[PDB]
Amino acid sequence: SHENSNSATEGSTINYTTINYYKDSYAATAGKQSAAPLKSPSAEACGYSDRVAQLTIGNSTITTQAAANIIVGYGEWP
Amino acid sequence: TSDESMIETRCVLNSHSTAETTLDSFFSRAGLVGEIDLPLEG
Repeated sequence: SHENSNSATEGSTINYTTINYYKDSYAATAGKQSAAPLKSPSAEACGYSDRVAQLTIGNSTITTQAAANIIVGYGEWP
Repeated sequence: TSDESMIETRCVLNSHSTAETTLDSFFSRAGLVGEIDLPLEG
């Protein structure tokens, strides 16, 4: 309440316990932090088998093996 | 394949009657099946 919430980790899902003697949160210490997207997850691994059952996008259809050997980039659907 | 697995589709209200493709529509039309000649000298 006495400091600006203006560090580079504001809005993130992790609470950082820190030490700050200044008005700005970015002046504080690095502190503590109070399947896998990077492993090229598949559509089965991402839980997106409903959107990959038959890949028809627009007026175009590709016929390919689905789900298991189909990769969603960084575990994130567009 | 019902247009869904190939392209993205909108909703179309198909008020298109199939009554003209029935046998009672395709076949109930009189056609020439016989011609009989009754000439004078033939």
